[PDB]
Amino acid sequence: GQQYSSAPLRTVKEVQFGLFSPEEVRAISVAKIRFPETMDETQTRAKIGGLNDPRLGSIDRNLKCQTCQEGMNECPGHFGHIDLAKPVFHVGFIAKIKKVCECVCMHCGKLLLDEHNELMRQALAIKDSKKRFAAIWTLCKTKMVCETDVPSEDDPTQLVSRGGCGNTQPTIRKDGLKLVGSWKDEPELRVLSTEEILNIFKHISVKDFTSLGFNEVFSRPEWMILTCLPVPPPPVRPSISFNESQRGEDDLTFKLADILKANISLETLEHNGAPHHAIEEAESLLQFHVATYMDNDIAGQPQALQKSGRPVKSIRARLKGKEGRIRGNLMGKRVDFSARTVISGDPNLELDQVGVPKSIAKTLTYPEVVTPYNIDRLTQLVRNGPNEHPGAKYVIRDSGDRIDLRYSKRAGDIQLQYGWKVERHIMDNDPVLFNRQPSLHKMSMMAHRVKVIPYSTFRLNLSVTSPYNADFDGDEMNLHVPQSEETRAELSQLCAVPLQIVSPQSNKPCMGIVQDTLCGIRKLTLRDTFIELDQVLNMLYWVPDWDGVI
Amino acid sequence: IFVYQNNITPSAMKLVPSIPPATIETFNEAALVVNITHHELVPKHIRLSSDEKRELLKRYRLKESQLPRIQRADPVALYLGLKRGEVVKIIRKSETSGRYASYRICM
Amino acid sequence: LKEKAIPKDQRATTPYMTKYERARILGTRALQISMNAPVFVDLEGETDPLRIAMKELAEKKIPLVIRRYLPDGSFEDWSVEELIVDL
Amino acid sequence: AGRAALYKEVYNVIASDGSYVNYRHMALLVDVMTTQGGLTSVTRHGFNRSNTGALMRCSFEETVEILFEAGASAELDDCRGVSENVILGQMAPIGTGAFDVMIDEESLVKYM
Amino acid sequence: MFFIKDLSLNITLHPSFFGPRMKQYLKTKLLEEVEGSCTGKFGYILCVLDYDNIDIQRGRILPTDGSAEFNVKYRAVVFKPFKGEVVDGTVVSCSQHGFEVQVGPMKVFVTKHLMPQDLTFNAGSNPPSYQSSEDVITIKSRIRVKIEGCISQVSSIHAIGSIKEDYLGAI
Amino acid sequence: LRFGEMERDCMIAHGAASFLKERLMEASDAFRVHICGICGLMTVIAKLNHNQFECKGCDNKIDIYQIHIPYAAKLLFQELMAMNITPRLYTDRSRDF
Amino acid sequence: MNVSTSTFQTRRRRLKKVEEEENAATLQLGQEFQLKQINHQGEEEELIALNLSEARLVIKEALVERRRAFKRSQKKTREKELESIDVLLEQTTGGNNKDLKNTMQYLTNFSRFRDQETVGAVIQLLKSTGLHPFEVAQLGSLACDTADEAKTLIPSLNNKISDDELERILKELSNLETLY
Amino acid sequence: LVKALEDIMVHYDNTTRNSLGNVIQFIYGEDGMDAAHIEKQSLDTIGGSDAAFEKRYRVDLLNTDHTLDPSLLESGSEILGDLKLQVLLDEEYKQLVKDRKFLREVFVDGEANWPLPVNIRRIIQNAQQTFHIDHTKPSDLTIKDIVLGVKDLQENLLVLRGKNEIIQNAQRDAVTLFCCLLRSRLATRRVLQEYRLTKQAFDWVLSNIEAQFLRSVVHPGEMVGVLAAQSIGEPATQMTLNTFHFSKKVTSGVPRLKEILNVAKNMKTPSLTVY
Ligand SMILES: [Mg+2]
Ligand SMILES: [Zn+2]
Ligand SMILES: [Zn+2]
Ligand SMILES: [Zn+2]
Repeated sequence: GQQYSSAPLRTVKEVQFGLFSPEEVRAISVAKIRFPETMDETQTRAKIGGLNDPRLGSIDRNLKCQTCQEGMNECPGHFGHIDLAKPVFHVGFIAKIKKVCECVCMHCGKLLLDEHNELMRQALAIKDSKKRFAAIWTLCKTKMVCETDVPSEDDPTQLVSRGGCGNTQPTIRKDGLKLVGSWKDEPELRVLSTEEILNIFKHISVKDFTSLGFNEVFSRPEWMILTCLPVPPPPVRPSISFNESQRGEDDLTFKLADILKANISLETLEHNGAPHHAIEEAESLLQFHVATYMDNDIAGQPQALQKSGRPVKSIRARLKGKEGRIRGNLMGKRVDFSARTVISGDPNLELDQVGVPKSIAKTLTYPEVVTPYNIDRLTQLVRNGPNEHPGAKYVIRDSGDRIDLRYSKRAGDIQLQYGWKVERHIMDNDPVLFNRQPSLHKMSMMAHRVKVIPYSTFRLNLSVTSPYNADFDGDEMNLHVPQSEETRAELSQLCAVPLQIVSPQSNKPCMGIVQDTLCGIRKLTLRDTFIELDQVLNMLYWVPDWDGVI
Repeated sequence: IFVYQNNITPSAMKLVPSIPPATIETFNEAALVVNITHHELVPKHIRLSSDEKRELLKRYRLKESQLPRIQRADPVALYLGLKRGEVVKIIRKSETSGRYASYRICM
Repeated sequence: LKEKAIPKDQRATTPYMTKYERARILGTRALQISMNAPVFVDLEGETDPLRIAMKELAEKKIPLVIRRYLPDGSFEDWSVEELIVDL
Repeated sequence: AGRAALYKEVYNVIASDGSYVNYRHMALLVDVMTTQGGLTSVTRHGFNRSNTGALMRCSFEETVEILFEAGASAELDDCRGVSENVILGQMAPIGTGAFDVMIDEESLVKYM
Repeated sequence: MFFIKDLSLNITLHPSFFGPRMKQYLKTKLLEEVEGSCTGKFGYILCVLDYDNIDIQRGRILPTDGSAEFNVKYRAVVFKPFKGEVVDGTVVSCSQHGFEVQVGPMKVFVTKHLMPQDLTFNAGSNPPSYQSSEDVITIKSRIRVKIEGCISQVSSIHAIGSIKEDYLGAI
Repeated sequence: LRFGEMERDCMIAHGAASFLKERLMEASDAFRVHICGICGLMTVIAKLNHNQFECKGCDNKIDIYQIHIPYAAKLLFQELMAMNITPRLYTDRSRDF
Repeated sequence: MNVSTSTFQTRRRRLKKVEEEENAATLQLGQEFQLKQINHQGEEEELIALNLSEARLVIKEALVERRRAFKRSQKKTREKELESIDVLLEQTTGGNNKDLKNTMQYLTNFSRFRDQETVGAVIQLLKSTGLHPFEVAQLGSLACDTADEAKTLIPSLNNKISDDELERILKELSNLETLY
Repeated sequence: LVKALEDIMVHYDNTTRNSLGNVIQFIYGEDGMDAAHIEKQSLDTIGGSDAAFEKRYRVDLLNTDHTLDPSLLESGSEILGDLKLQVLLDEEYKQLVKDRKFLREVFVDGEANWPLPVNIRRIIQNAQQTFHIDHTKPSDLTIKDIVLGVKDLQENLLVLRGKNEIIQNAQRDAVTLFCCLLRSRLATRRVLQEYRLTKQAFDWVLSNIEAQFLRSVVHPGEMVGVLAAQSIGEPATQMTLNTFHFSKKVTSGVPRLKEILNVAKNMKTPSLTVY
């Protein structure tokens, strides 16, 4: 955001999901993440050539980024990479990896069941990329022979070679984050090495894996296994750096240093005097930290808890709903130009009005563009200042730079220019979204005409009590101020209280006369009830439209 | 159409797709006692010709996938002897319009 | 493709303007008016860009066109000038 | 007939509480649970297991698992679901977003 | 070489220009941006043909801002040099390292070493020259060059050429 | 204040698409990123002022676009990449309905 | 990079690595300069290449018509050719366009055939050859005397034409040559 | 409910589709009308004795005591015996009979009060007020004016526009019930004897029914999915329940709604109703 860029501005028309190839991870990388350390080497408290590191983005408000030289706000951050000492399963694909293993010969890489098998032919025909893989799996899982030859479609007596070796297939089971096979006096039991799984996957034909759920360009099964790990830049794992002599690294920064630590342990162990049953130990550890980094809340396994004993935020857990990125940061957001206070009803507001306390009106602003129509009014609001009620808070120049009327030494001699925006106070009759949560209705959010009033409560007409499901038992409501001439039009023309009167929920109106007015209307409209002139004249005057005819 | 009492052995069942283009239907006598199509809730399903279906998709700018489906094993689908892809025009009475027509493609 | 554009003759969407098309025309025009675009109607002392836009719509002097997309991706273009505004 | 009975049963829940809901609403829910020939539940493994947008479906109940499968099967989100445009911060093809607005230079020059 | 290409630029106009001199403004902003431009993809966009019939099409109004985006379809004369392309040009500069040759909008540079042995530099000549037993190459001489390779730069395409092969050199 | 999922629903119900966008973007976390036109990631090293844009390991300095998305979405995407998932954003359609 | 220019060729380039090939006179021009082009009317149209003589007359004509449109909206021979084009440029061009002034001076100084009549007859002559647009352009742009002079400078040719056939063309081209 | 219906919207082709463009409803709520523009109205031809229906709707210009009295319209005296005209009223009535039997097929219980789109009672009311209809002097309407005027109005009640037999038959269906009500309320005897409409008044009732009807159709862009979801959901939140504190005691309200949406196989109160 914020600075000008010559790059063409378009909209995302498609999202192509896929898997990272290790090759991509390296190409796309700005730093080879080498050390678990974050800085303070040579003495200097400033990011190290290993973790975090300038190559990735800024820790400080430096202006430096090394990569783009743009600075914190503008810089999105750039990915680094860690070359892993041994391949590791991506925790989220362990079951799929097992199912791919169950479908293919764990030796020659051929898909265990050919287009020679009739049931397989039907399964292959399935157009659904996933339902096909389901049908393929159910058929191949119970195939424990990689056939050399098979009965021909013409005659089943004279068998035809379909290709592939003649190896027995293992009965695969999941034991933690490992896969163990059982071939066939007594069965042979051994763990399947991540390398071995990967090698077999690399040997699966394009035609074979595109017959499984996979994609030649975007998700080759071999990419479910990780060799080159991308390192998310600092904006994903912000170092909340308080004071000078202190920092505050993110959970992810620790888990990554753990991955790094475990990796060096493994790489130095295998390179040097490898006891080979201490190598498998460090490899299990690297598999644990790479698994537990993406998902920490793994089925029937211990949690990878912090120093504190605090479980550690998995990237998974970050996105997992109600408060995830998706449910809490994207489908929902806390928003600017919003207000909230206790509501209390008013018989002297119109149905479509909303009483806004002066303090609230004085905080919330509308960005009005200086034009020949308002130039005169707008200069008065700017003159009035951010403290008087009909006033303004900021003046935005052509330059895009904001003038703070509270402090500007030129706040009194501002001479507006067409094009500038005056961020003025919300004034009477501005359309605003008014809302009582839970928002179960179209009507739980309606557009109202502002009425700036004294006292600290939002005032509403009593007949609009029903659609909101509001009481004055101490209920609070939200106000949202639109900022575009366009979004106001949306509120006024589509969701304003009068429009919302006859609801499509029940093909009947969702507002009517209530409480005092309902009780009193029966009372007034009785045969027995009569009114003397004195009061008739007041009761007439009170009707604002009244034609002036007694 | 073979109307069987209790069962048709799987050894006999092998013979059903054995003689194409001709299609064979297996119906249990017990299911046929009541004509389900006669039920209060069962509307009228009308089998559409190749041309009739082509026109449907043309006129609503539809891909077969977009059409609401009917399972090949659906009681009414079986009754009309619906094959895969065959589209059925369902005419039900409506409390909103008087009569409403939906279409269901076979599976 | 440009088999996408449905021709003026043989067009079948409502010859009327939708509540949404009105809300977006008024908004769009008020936004344009608000950011100093030339106004095609004589403002008879008018100053609110929405009130000016409404006057523009009322005199059918809005030079916008609605591109109505069909589910297949095809479209019928309808001018603000030609659409009936019952609402 | 399943659809008919399903409507009846949904309606009878609403009608019993006295309250009235216009036919079309209950009809639409019932129609949705039925278009794909058979009874599609309004649950995690019902509607959320459709061929709809990977981003759209992750927005309800099986989020990360959904997105993992998106990568593994190289899914392509069309971006026509409200949800995707909400995630992308784009004007959704909803109501006011169902069409496009264009300036006609011809009519512009005709008005001036 | 020197092509005629069918190209299209997307211009975004601010609401203030939604007046009648719009197609007028657009067609000009097209020439502002595109004319005299230089890409690697198309080379030098030299002159926009058929100003009178430039296709503005309908302009889509961008949603949160009032501006309208037009895809202005046009057709122009372009210059794209290539390796193996034989060019006729005129000397522009000349030093101890070689001489530059102005070929249309771009310069082709001949190396001391991409010239025949017999042709050798002379510092003491006004302006400096390259002297062979028969011909002399200086600041204004016409040369036929064979483009050995091209380098794409911001708003230019520079190239290296040879006058070593037969039928290449002074003209 | 919160413009939560439920408030999103109501705006959709109203068909107020522009208001919803404003609420989610301009009134909250709207952000500008540079996308690669080839590989569709936020890889672009945009030194905007020198006017340089590059997707090294694509060698792309031509097919580059700018997009406005919620920062939370920019984040979500980097988070998915951190977990080896490629959420490739493309500015043009490839299928057609 | 910037809001650059699009083409009428549709790029299908999804993820696939930059497999872009060599540019030579093995007539391996760009993808952007393929023989089978597509004009703005969606029709397949053959590549357009210009001999300096054509190229000058095109830019001249274009700028001349532009002056006409500019004077309409306003309402409501060798060195003396160079002199005059510099004046047309002062009017129809942005002046910031140094490239076109440089181009016009080059074409005005290197054009083999001056008047349209001859540039048409040259076009009609090389038309028949059925050679690549680029080769037909070079045969107009580069003056050759030997079939070998031509076949050397335009290697692309080689076996495409007879030595004597090309020499008949090169002769006709010298005859059509304007005496500046 | 919301997350299951989000992407359902009405398209510019009057169809109801999701983000896949799969058809859900061929036209919103089988009638193609915006729920807000609907009101409970009585379909008169459905109920009562056939004798009472006959008295209400039958006109027989060939029967001295079953014609329209000249007190009803000017033409009255000269309309008696008009064979060609009796062919119009005969067809008019044959259709009113058709409607009655059809309605009885749709609403089996003989329920007449159904929410439909144009408040015809109010139009006639307003017309009478507007024109100060004198329920004394004879109308200036002709049999053809009424008979063919109503016939012509029907053709202009457009929900679907499309120059093809599929889209056109779709249109005929969508207006099948409304027309039933229309034919019911604007029958020759009703128009002349009940409402005492003049040609002016009648022509106005027609132009208004047309206008009001067109106004009543759903707007493409209508986010009809979320609408439906919320319209079922919000009433659920207002449920006391379960099924009193005691016919059959079937599980109801929130627990039965949960049971339904889950498509629960093992349900609390399974039961048949054998007739
Ligand atoms: Mg309370
Ligand atoms: Zn950076
Ligand atoms: Zn094998
Ligand atoms: Zn890239």
